[PDB]
Order: sequence, then C-alpha cells, then structure tokens
Amino acid sequence: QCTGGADCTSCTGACTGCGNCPNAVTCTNSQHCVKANTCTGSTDCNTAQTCTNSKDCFEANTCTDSTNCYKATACTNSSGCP
Amino acid sequence: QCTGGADCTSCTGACTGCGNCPNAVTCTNSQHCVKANTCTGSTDCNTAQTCTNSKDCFEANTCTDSTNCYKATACTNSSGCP
Repeated sequence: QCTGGADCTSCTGACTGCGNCPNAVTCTNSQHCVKANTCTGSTDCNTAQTCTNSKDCFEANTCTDSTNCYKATACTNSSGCP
Repeated sequence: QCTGGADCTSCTGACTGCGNCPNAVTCTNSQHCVKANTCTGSTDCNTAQTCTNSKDCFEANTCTDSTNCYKATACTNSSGCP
C-alpha cells in the first residue's frame, strides 16, 4: 500500500520509496506527495509543513535543501523563500 | 517493520513514527536513530548529516530546530552550533 513500487495512491499513512503518494501524510523518498505534512527526499510536497531535500514545498514553514519554499521562515539552502 | 510500533530494529531503510530505529538510514518522528543520515522529528540522531527538529545531532552539517549540533555549519534555531 505504502512502500516501494510505482503507485501508492491509496496510502494515507507513511509513504516510503514509492512513485505516487498523493494521499500520504508523510513521505520519504517518494513522488507526488501533494497532501503530505512532512517530506524527506520527495517531490511535489505542495502542502507539507516541513521539507528536507524535497521539491515544491510551497506551504512549508521549514525547508532544508528544498525548492520553492514560498512560506518558509526557516530556509536553509532552499529556493523560493520569502 | 519501519512504520508505527514500538520496535523497528529490523528496519534498514526509513523509519516513520516508530519507537526504536537503531538500523534505519532515515528517520521521521522516530526514536533511537543512531545510524540515520537524515532525521526529522527524531531522537538520538548522532550520526545524521541533516537534522530538522531532532535531537543530539553531534555530526550534522545542517541543523534546523535541533539540539547539540556541535559541528553544524548551517545552523538555524539549534543548540550547540560552532
């Protein structure tokens, strides 16, 4: 459901190493984590509050090694910060 | 395993929300992550290179909201930084 492979659409828990996690609350090394609240090494973390080495963290308050952190008040080696 | 529970000693990948992750290479919201390279929300991250809201990051190069970041060159709201 939540671990490995190309698609984890039904995962609402912790997604790990999976190629599509649009409903997961946490992502580690996963893709398309549009609903996650925390991301590590993951993509499209558009609503995450915390990102580490992740992409498009438009809502995060905390970003490290991450991109497009529009709201991050803690911004380390990240793009797009206020 | 790696997600949830009291004991994730068997986890050699990433822990998420687990009470004991001594062999994990990544931790999120987990305890005793003494081997983790990356920690978020986690404890005992003694060998992590990157910590976010984690504890005892004695070897991290980068810390945010973390403790005892004794050699961190990127240091945001963290204790013990050089």
